[PDB]
Amino acid sequence: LPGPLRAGYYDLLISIHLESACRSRRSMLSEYIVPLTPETRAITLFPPGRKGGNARRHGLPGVGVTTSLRPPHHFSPPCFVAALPEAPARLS
Amino acid sequence: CTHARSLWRLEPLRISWSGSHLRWGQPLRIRHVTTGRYLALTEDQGLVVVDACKAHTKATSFCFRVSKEKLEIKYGESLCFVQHVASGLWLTYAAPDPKALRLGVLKKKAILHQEGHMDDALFLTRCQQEE
Amino acid sequence: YFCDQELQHRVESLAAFAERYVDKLQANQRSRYALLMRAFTMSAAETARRTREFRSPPQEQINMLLHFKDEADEEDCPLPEDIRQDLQDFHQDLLAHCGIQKKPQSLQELVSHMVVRWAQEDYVQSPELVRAMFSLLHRQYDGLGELLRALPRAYTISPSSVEDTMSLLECLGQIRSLLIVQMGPQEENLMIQSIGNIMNNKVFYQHPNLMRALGMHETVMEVMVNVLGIRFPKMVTSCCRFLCYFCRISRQNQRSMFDHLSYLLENSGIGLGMQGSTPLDVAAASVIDNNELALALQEQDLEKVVSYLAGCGLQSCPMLLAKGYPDIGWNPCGGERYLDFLRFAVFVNGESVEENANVVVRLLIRKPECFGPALRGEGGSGLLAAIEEAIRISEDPARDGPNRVHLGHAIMSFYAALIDLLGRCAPEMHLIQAGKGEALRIRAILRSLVPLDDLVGIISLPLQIPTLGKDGALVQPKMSASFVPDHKASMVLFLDRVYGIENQDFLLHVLDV
Amino acid sequence: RSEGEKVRVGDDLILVSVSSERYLHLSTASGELQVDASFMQTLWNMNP
Amino acid sequence: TPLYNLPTHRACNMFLESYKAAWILTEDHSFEDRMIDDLSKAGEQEEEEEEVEEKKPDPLHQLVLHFSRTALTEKSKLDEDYLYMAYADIMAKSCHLEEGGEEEVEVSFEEKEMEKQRLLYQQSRLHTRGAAEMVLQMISACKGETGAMVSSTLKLGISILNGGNAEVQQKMLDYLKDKKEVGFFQSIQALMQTCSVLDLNAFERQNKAEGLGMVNEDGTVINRQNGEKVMADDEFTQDLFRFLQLLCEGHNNDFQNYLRTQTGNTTTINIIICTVDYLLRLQESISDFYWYYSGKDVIEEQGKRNFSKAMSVAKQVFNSLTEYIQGPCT
Amino acid sequence: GVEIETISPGDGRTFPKKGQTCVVHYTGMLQNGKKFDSSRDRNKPFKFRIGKQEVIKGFEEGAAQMSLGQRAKLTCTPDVAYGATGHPGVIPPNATLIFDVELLNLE
Amino acid sequence: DLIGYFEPPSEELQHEEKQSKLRSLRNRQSLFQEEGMLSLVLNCIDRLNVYTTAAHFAEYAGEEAAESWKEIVNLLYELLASLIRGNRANCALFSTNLDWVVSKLDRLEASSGILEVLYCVLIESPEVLNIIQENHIKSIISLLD
Repeated sequence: LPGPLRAGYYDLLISIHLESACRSRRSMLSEYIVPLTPETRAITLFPPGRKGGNARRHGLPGVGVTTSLRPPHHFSPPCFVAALPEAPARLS
Repeated sequence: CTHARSLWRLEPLRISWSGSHLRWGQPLRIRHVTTGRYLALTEDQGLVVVDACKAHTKATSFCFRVSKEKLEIKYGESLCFVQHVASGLWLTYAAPDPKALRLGVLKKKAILHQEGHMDDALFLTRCQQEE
Repeated sequence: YFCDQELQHRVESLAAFAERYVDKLQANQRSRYALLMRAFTMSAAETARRTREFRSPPQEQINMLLHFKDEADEEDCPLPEDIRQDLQDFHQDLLAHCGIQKKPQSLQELVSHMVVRWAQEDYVQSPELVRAMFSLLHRQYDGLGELLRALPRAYTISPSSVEDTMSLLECLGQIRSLLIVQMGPQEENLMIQSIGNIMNNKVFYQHPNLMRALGMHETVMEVMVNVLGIRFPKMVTSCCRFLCYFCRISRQNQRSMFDHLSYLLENSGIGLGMQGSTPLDVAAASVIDNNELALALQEQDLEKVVSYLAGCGLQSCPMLLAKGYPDIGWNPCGGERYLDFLRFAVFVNGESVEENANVVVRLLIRKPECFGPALRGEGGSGLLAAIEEAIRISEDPARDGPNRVHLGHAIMSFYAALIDLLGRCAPEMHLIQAGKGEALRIRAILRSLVPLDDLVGIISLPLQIPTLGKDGALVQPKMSASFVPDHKASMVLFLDRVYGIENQDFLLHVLDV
Repeated sequence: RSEGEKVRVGDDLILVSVSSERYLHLSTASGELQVDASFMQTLWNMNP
Repeated sequence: TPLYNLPTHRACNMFLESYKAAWILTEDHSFEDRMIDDLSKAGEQEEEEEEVEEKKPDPLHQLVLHFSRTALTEKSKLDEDYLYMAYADIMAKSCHLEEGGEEEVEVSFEEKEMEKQRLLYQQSRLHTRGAAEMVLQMISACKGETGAMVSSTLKLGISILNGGNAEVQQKMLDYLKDKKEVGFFQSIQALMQTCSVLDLNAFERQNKAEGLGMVNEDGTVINRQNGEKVMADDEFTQDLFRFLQLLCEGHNNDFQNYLRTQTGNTTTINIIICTVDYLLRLQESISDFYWYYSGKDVIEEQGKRNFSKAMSVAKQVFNSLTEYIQGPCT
Repeated sequence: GVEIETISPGDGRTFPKKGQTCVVHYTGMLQNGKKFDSSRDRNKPFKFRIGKQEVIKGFEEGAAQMSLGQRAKLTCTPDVAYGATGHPGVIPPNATLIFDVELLNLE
Repeated sequence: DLIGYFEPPSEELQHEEKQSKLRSLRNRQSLFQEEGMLSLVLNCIDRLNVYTTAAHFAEYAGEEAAESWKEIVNLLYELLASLIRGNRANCALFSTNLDWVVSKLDRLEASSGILEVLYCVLIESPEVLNIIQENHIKSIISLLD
């Protein structure tokens, strides 16, 4: 595929399938509210070495356990045969 | 104050050597740069801007006086009064208008009065060559 | 993205350790309190310990417990050595994780070396890319500062309140999703529904600190600024109701909302004030019942509201003759709201603030047109004449009618509000006995504004007593049209505040009529 | 003119009573020009 | 009242705030000098190639050029920028190490000379890449509006100008004379006009509010207080005059004449007269404070603090006035 | 109404009734052969139930008329379709819809 | 001469000099607009838009005067586009003139010029976007059709 067409199709897919949810989650990511759960208290700042005798070693980012509350995404399957009917706004 | 409507061109009444510095009481003409009209005094609606055909030395001649007394100019902060040549009239504000006040307008019409006021002194500010 | 994930991991670990530490702290405090209560042989020392360590606000107590960072000041902390050692270990672990102390073993080193190498290799020409790399590099060097700035937005909640909280979050998101879209009917309806759902949630009033941290008041104020900068009055009413309720939730919310007082008062107008809850009501809620906020009031806001009062007192209100009511020449109902705001500002907790009262009376005497046709040097109508004229105006429908709004009652309501405002601006009795020059001057000015004869005469005016009239049908005086005793109450408050009771003869004369 | 600036001769002034907080107004309503302390303002010249 | 009876989440929040206020905030980490040194190194661009005359800008040079481009961008008003604040603070701290020093003991002459050379080199690390023009552009773009970015710019300018550096003064003078703009002095005049003085009404209101002392959702103590409402932004008003006095440091008649009259421009602003006017207003405020406190037998602590603040500001203004005429500028 | 024409024969006896669940792989198109719907692109059969009027009346009648395992073509006139108030940006305000449906996995 | 007078600064210049030239162009455009030059150009365009074709104009002014009719129309549209380009106030002045530029979109003479004028107005003024109606969009689609 030509470069402009490739970029256009990628951007079209992102815009029509992922833009709204990404924007909402990006807005929600600013705050850090956390509940008191057994999983919450199990979080350790430093992951201990499996072999042992090793400390102060950072774990890989984005692989631990997160407990901050983030609302889940909502989507509606596309369908152009259902009967056409305040009314809630349509979903992605 | 930034628009082009307030641009006035000074032309000394001397036939040549107009580029020399102005003198107190020297007769001259004031022209509107954008419209091409010349300031003048007439008997029918006082002082107005007229065309070049009707512009004569009897009505279009004005002089810069140091003060209101009857009997060279620094470019800024000179307080040079304006007096019509061959007349004892001076440029001044038309007395405050209640109707103008009603419309809170700033159009303080200009009138040529034999005594004017004490605020008749004014400064001259040169505009850029671009304007 | 990965840096944000690292910061989130750090804050989550901090919260988990906070819970773990606070459990042990509570247990230790319980044990020490039990020891203090059971063993009180050293009664003086026991009393001193109970006064200092206990019987104190929880924040001060926990600040005292955590004041052992330096060994010099560690003597004042009764915490055990093991607990202090545990906190020191956690602090050391946090410092090590933040990077406080070749192959870039860690992400921070890799990012820093990458940014430096990119900068050295070529002269970057894209401003966005340059800003991105420099911001990222600054985050790498200032991770501890980043955590410090991110801490205020951190919050901890109980597991039993998560569900509703999530719902609240969802609603908030919808409101945010409506910021980037131009205002319209559907967006207005969704905003109203989201605001109502925010109203009905229990978490909204259970955790006011959480709502302040999320900054929902700033969001709704931004939306109101957008809609005001009239079309869509319902949305403005909903925003004003939300702000008033938010102020009524807690005192810190009132302090936070007091900052926007200038804009709220500037945007307060007759047209905006005609329908529903108004920004003037928001300002009144932000200023009501708070003494230090009342003292913090600036004189420019009082000048602005006095100017609005004078303006509405000079000319009639456009919608009154738009409906078809006869022209009168001024706006009593418009000025009623300003008078109410002024008396709310002046009078707090049953007492009068002398500074605000003096400023208000100075502005009022500086602009006599605020007093309307009556109490006017050029006019000289008089209180009794004005009230009788209003009564006879309300008696006949030729001038009273054009009803939703009756001008005859409006005249009496406005004059009563003005009299009440002047009454509560009077100085305190203790200042009067103290002989303060300013208090005597203010009292003399108030006595010069209105006389006693008008007060007694207007109090002597009777009412419209509801008579039986027709059998089985009560002929009642329809309210908001006739003379109600509210005017009498406010202005006898004036009489007590300013003139008081001179002697027994005056008291008997007042009681007689 | 502004506050804190020395007053000069031939300068309009506004006089306010300290005790009563009223200007030295010139009343002309009755057809006879009189002076009274009232809320209306009137300019005065203090000529040496 | 007991802490053990509080809910777990509320106690966790209280402990989090206490730990943030008592431990994290008090911890000090120094990274400005190391970051500036790392950014100042050119790497191996000159080693890989030397035929290019201008070579390539240093990473610090690119950073200051980016900030200068943002400042020079035509906008209605200057907007808040946290990154610029952070980098300006880092640079100012980096060049303030020698000035800040980072039972009296006599200091050897040689030690003073080495300290001065160290300060000169630290300032040369910054002003050789465009910081001197950047601070002028940022000040001009502020349009005479009080804010945090103008404070950061003034602090950076003071740090650069510390010790009366002649090179930076020459650079700023050359830039100002070449551009021939009026925004800089207009903004300076506006900022000087917005300076605050002693306020007696605010003092009375603050004293009464302290006398009340009723808590607002904070246990027993109101937890609501600032520096003082009688004199706010005193640090900013000292920084402005410190920057102005550093411009004319060293008896350089060029600045002493440029400040009085800005020749070559369409409008001239007399900064000296503005300083005199501000001093007159401050003197009037101090006289009013003295008149109020004359009746009282003993000055209270709040009055002493207000007097100290006002006298410190007056001292800075007096020093600036001395700087304007220290050289025989007729 | 809806016109039905068979394409491939079905089971022939197991006809759906009200209250059952039917999955269909269909391909909708305009009258001018302008395709706008196809369940094969999503690789997921479309599930619906007869009796809750979730889908247009013509689609329900066509699905109920034909048996299990049958491939048939349905023509839906506008009055049983969206009619004048058609889908904005998808369907013109007056057009008949051609569907190529195939019933499978009746429940 | 006027079209060459209002030429935008080159994109290859330095940032500071480009900004200075942009400021000079903006104030020059404002000075020319405030004196009624834009209204004068609009009046000339309205006067010249009465005649549909060059032959029709020649029926009233002769062939020699009608030889340059299309060139004059194109120059007028280019001058208007240059006057309103990059100026928010000048574009906002077209709030009441939106129909004036829309109704001439289908005209064969200077179609590119009027299209460029409409593009300049739309990309600068939110007000014209707020007052956009269905018929204008239908006309824009008819342009493609």
